[PDB]
Amino acid sequence: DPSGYNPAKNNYHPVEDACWKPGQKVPYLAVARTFEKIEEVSARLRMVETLSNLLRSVVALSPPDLLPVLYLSLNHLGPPQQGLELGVGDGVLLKAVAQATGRQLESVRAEAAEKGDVGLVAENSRSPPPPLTASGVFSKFRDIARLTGSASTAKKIDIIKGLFVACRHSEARFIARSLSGRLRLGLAEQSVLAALSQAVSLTPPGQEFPPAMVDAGKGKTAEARKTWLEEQGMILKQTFCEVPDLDRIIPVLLEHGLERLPEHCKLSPGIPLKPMLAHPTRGISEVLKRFEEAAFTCEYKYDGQRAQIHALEGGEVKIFSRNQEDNTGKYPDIISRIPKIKLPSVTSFILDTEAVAWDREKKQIQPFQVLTTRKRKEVDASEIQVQVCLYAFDLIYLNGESLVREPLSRRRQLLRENFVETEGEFVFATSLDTKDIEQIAEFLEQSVKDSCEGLMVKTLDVDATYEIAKRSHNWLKLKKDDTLDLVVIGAYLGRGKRAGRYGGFLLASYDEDSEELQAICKLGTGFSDEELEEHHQSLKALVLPSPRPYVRIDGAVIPDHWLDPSAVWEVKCADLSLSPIYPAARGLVDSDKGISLRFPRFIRVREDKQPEQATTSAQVACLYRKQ
DNA sequence: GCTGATGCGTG
DNA sequence: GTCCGACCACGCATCAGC
Ligand SMILES: *P(=O)(O)OC[C@H]1O[C@@H](n2cnc3c(N)ncnc32)[C@H](O)[C@@H]1O
Repeated sequence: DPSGYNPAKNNYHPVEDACWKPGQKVPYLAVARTFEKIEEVSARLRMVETLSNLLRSVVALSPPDLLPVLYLSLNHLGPPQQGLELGVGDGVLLKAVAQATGRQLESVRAEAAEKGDVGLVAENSRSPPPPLTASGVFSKFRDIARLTGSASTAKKIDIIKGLFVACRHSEARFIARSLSGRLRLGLAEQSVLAALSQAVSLTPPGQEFPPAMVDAGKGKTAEARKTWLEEQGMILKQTFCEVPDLDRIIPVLLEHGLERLPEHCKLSPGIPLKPMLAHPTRGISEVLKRFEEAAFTCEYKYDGQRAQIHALEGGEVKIFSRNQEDNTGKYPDIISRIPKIKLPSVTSFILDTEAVAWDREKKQIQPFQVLTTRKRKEVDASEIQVQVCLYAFDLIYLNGESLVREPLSRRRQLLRENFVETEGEFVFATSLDTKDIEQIAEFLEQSVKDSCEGLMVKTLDVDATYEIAKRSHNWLKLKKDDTLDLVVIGAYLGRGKRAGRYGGFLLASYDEDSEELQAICKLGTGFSDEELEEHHQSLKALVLPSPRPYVRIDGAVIPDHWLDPSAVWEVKCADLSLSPIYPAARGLVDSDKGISLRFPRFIRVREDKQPEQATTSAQVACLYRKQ
């Protein structure tokens, strides 16, 4: 009976405590019940142990189902480079829920909005189908993803409808949450990998049934078992960091075990790697304190796309994003300039660059906003209007050899010798090797004058290995980063923990000339759970049927609930930006723009102030001009 | 072909 | 103070209904 499956129990037996038989398909109810127990407890150690217990049972009884269970737990359809997209959100899902239940769409939409979760609407509104299996549900997910073109939505909903029909207990709750993209399991790539290494360590794969070894850490002490499990997890995470492909890792892991996995999987071009990231710093003094005496280089903080350029032995080139998505079609201009950025001796590499929009007429750098207007579909180079300049700063791979273990001085050296620069097309990142504080400060202000967001600071020899998929403390960011009183003119219904309350708010400034409230930004950060739920009734009493005549929101998202302009909030923001969406001070700085708040954050309520005493739109334009 | 609703990516 | 999972804003992209 899969409805009683308790993978959170102590002394879990991968065979006797499982809700299915050997050689039999893993039921999806076992996965859903694993999701329930993971969410009921808060200790992330117990959430990993509960997921491992399911994986141990999968490994022991139904090994071919390990890959679908992992992807279902990660809410992914496959390898990130494959580019498989469901094309399903809340809109298609509620249409399927209303169609399966025979209810109207607005009644289902009203319920989904009030309860805040679409999975609760599908579960409660339940409307003889065989029991769902893990690989069966996963195959239906990939089937929904393959449907494209005209009249594909109805075909997607039909697959979803048949799923909701076969759903029992909490299966519909987690299928709807997964299809909406918000599974909210509490575990992701780090925790799912942790549970997998624990599973194959406790219940080794490749055994004859019945498995003679079910708890390999039985006689170990608590510390010894913890130490042995921590190092086994480091083997899997180190191998997966270099080969982030579950389609490749899992088959070899099941056949040769975890300890022999590094001998079969090696870093090579063609498989995208999660790039190295940096930690923010609050100033140059913190940089030198954290770096102690380690020599560092100062690099420009570029405002573009992190592009991983893979050149395969033979001549094939692929461009990958930071999220391991293939962008080779988005950049045909970069593909055509590959032969003129390297020496003839270069036959294979993995480049770590920054794709920055380039004004070829002015020989200047354009902001990231101009880069986002680039077509992302299959473009041809002749129609590219926003050219890009490549800014390389690291070399992961060169001519069959990996350089992740070499220091940055060795990697930067091999990058400057084997690659040739072309102005406005491919150049090395503007760097400066120095220890003088005054020289770093001038380099930083220079960086801003060249339309960059600051400085990247990286160690050169001490702790200077390329750390894949890691936000390192050996890379530091020297970035450039106002209090305003805005009127709450609308509310947005919340999800997740804010399901039954408000999750966002539409703020507005006061325009003195037209005597109108102009929307300026959206706000949902800076709130404690207490001051949100304890004050949600105060804003709920301000709900208006229709917006006031003096409220102007223009192209901003229409709020779910219009609120009577009466609440004035003190809001802090990193900086101000020109927005083609918000109408606040539209014609006071630019002719057809307006000013919004970048990363706003709630501070306090200003009950002493009234909407007409809020920060004026002229005051907003003055703050932007002072930037 | 147009429009509005809808989905997706990444810094 | 560090790690981790979840979220997002604004751009392009996709599609239902006409
Ligand atoms: P900011 O907090 O906006 O983050 C900047 C991101 O861009 C990457 N990046 C820009 N420029 C470089 C260089 N020269 N070297 C390495 N990384 C760079 C950062 O890693 C951040 O992801």
